[PDB]
Amino acid sequence: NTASIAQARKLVEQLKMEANIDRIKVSKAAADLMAYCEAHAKEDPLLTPVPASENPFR
Amino acid sequence: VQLVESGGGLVQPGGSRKLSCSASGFAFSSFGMHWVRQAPEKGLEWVAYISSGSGTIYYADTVKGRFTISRDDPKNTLFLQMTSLRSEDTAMYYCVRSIYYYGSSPFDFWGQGTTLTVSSDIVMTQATSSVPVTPGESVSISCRSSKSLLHSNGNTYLYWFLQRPGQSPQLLIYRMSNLASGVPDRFSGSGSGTAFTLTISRLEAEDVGVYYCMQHLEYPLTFGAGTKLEL
Amino acid sequence: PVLCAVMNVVFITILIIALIALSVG
Amino acid sequence: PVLCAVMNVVFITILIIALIALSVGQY
Amino acid sequence: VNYDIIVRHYNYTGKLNIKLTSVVFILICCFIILENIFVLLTIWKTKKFHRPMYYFIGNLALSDLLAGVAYTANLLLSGATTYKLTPAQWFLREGSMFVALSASVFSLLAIAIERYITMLKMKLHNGSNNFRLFLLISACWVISLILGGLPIMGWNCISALSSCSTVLPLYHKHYILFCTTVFTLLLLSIVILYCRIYSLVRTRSRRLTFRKKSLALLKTVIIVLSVFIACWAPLFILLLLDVGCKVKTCDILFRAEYFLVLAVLNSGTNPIIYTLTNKEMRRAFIRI
Amino acid sequence: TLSAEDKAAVERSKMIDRNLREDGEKAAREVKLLLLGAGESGKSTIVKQMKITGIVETHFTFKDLHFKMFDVGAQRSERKKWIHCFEGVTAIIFCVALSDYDLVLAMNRMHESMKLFDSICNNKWFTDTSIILFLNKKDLFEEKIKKSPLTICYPEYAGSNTYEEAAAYIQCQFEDLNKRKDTKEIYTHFTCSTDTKNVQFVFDAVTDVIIKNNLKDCGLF
Amino acid sequence: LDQLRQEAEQLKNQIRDARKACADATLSQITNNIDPVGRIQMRTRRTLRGHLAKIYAMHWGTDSRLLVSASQDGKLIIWDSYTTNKVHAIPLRSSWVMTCAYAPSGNYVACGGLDNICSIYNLKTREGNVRVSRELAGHTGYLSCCRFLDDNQIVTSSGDTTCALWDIETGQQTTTFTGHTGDVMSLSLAPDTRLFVSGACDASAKLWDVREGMCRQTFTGHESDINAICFFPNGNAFATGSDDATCRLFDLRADQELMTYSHDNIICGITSVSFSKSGRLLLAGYDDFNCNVWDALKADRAGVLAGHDNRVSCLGVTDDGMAVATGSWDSFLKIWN
Repeated sequence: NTASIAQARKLVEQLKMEANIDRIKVSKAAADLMAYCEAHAKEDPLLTPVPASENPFR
Repeated sequence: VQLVESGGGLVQPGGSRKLSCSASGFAFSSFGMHWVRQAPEKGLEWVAYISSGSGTIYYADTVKGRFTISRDDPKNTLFLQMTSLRSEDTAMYYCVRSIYYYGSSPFDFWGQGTTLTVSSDIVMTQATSSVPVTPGESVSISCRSSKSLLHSNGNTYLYWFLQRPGQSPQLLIYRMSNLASGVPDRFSGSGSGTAFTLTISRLEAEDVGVYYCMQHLEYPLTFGAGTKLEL
Repeated sequence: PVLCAVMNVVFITILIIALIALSVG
Repeated sequence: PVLCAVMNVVFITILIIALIALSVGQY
Repeated sequence: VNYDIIVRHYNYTGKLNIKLTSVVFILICCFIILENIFVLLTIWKTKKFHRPMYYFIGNLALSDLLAGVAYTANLLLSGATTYKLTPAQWFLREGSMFVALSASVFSLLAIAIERYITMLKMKLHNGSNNFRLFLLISACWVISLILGGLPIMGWNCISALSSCSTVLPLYHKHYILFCTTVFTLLLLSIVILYCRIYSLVRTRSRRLTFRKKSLALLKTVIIVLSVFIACWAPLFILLLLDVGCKVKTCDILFRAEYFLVLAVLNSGTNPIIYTLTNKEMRRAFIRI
Repeated sequence: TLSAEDKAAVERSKMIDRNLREDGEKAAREVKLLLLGAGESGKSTIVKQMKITGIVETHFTFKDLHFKMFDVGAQRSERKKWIHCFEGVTAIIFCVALSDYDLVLAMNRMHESMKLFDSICNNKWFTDTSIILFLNKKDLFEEKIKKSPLTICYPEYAGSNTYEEAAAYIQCQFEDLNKRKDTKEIYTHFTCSTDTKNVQFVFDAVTDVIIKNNLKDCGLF
Repeated sequence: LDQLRQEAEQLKNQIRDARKACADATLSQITNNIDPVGRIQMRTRRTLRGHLAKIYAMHWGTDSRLLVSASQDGKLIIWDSYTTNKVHAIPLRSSWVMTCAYAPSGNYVACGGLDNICSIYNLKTREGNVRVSRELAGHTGYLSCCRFLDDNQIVTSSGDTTCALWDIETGQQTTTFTGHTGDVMSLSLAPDTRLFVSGACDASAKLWDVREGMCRQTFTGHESDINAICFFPNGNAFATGSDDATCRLFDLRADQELMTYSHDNIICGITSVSFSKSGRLLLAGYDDFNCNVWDALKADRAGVLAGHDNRVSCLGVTDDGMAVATGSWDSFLKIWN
């Protein structure tokens, strides 16, 4: 019918838009994630326990 | 938002009188209510305070026993039953709205006042009762307290009020840095414990009046002597 | 809590019983 | 509240001390 | 106030001297203790940490545990060897046994009262009402301690010998009639409360009208009342015939150890009823 | 050690606690019912029986009980994604059209109702919440069985095609769809679009559920 | 028709081949010389009592002090987490609430649920009470999550298999994000608020563009529906919580799954995920009443925050990373660090 072709070509154009994306290597992406996790590790009051002097929840 | 008081007039010394303020335009049962009075040619002075739900009542030491504050929540009225009046007890009595939660702005709305004629604390000090103004400046007044208003919460319970000539006092700054809703960004507050400053920029009219610094660290809430600025 | 209130009541009660027991003893 | 609780604690301490005294001394 | 008074009191009763009953009684008693520990830890083992309707089975289990340990203390220290005890230790032992049994009966009354109040007010959602749990459990323990300490607080038989009970020599006779009167009042109150619970449930279920139990409640009520009467009322009639008959002619006494072990068997068989009838906690009781 | 403002903030917090407790005590003495059933099952008749998009809330009252019915059939989503919001209701009103035993969705509407009842009655959330099963369109079912046989829905049926025993057979099928019989009860009722005994039946079933809940509460059950 | 179906099949295979061609090494093979975070011990600093029914969502204020929590007793309560005071208690018109949101400026809260509308409450009024500023209607299914962009734009996600971007001032959708095939159960806004991801009941999270309305990327990999989703603080990775007892960390630029957080002991679904401030920790609330704290770079922990007596239905870290608040169906919010 008409709605079948409409839905099918909608999916087709959506996947055409989803397929033309620049992929970086997973190694570089994980390197960026670990670089962010190491650059901000000091400002993480849950990772490094904060002294009770400046802890607002005692 | 409206606060209209009634019950004024003239009373002979001794006896009794009942002041009543009818509230309209806000959730009256949620706001703690204050009575503050102002002598004819003097500054402001706190009188009484009843909480929301009437579960907490305070009075000034020069008033305790003689006066009685009470509120009628379904009628949206606040009462001040005053007995055994004195000649010093004459003033204009303002009704003051005040709500207390985290980040609230108490003392934000003030009534219009009713003239009443009769035929240990924290001392707040204003620098000088008059400041000269010439066109093209930015005035900055000070109010030195006699006790550290910096509580261990980080809040510094000092407020700044503006009373225009023939008007009701209006909240400017609550907790020494937070300017109230509806005032311009000209008014800025700063300072430390026992040292406070209200900074005005870009001189214009409509800021002419007496400026009062109130503390709110503990009861009784003591105002300052007031600081007039005119031109 | 309520268990602690009951515990305090039974403790003050047994103390009063011991007090009267010494008063007769 | 707190005043009634402090009064109850004081009364319990008084009863304990009176029992200790009646155990040490006699009637 | 030396040993001469307890010797002359035993001389006033004729229980003077100079058995396997002890070992079978301590067997029954340690059975009671172990099942009490079982039913008490089960409340702590499960998520019944708040459970305002519970803590009443817990109070019954606790007072039954105390009845067990008091019966061990009594049996190990009873007989002809009792004469080495001072009046203070004797009063302490007897008052411990009496406070244990009275706490059991009063906790049973507290359970019945909570059940009747829950049945009366329909109370669609569960109700905590911790203000009433305090009053009920505190009243239970306080009145039991008062009844157990009334002898040691002076009200006893050291002054006049004519008021001596031959079942308990140092005990005052009017105290025993008062205690058995309070026990009879508690019995009558418990039976009235459970019968009124059954009446309420029966009429409320009879008022309803649809095609697709109430008699299942009658089984529980009748077994509870049955074990309570059958294991407590012999002591009631025993002490009644003791106090209300002539002195030194009641030879059918002096075997009260069997009466005492059946009265503590009442307390011991209470928790098996109050955990087998309640299937919710029987689910928690997985295995031994 | 609190300031002048912190004490008033705590006082406001305690007034808020008080109003929350009052609202909880007010909302705890109200029966919460859940309407279910397929489309065109006649639940419009039931929500009209009171006579005092998204979810629809019907508040009606009776002889000292305030009921609240939650018609949820309006929204179409994964029922397993919001059905746990109703795990504390008192009962579950389930409407089934008796006249739909021969109609087909193009499958069989009675079989769809039976599948929905099987999915809801044995759900892990309503493991002890009883069901008030209404069987609407009894007169339409009368005429339909007077013309058309019941074998179209149940081929395994072997009884005589009359109203009473076939209605009993349908009720028996629905009650045999109940895997959990120790915990919950099914109060079946053959309602019509005419009489006002429906609210009486709902009151009676809710009262029985309250009695069973109290018996389970205070140990007896 | 058949040409379009075969084209979609070939294009899915092309997407899979492109996603495989960039997977040179996994995240375990590169975050192996990282010293572990050790044992993370958190204790309940606060316990916020006052809800009388199952708590379904919470959200921190941007000042890291004020909460908002929605439970199905019909109450939105705004806590002061430092002192446990209740600042406001908002009575909802419909007690079937499934989400809440605290505006980044603090002026507004929003909530919605089975009533399909997203009510927006104004907190800072002149008459001192909290009144309904807007009731955004237009969804045809239950509203599962909502987040504020600013005081005038809010993005919601419903069980209509669609998300929408509203204009609070007018009250009508300016953008409707369609493309899902199941109930959208949660969303999460980017730190720069230009993109957001949404996890639906079809085991796929989609990355949307707010200014355009198109679905940039689609991330598959879960075996069941996705109940929760949060962003890495970097803004170019996100974690999803599913009903198959599995958190997964997808990456936007690599366009594929990087790491799966699972444990053979865990068989219960995941109701809420949230990263820590630095992104090193991935907290996740479960159905087994617990809240495991995973290592986002090693995936080798179950550091339990066991304090609840029912399903942990919501959690979130503060903007300064100072605390973790978890709400559960036992009607208690606890605050951890």
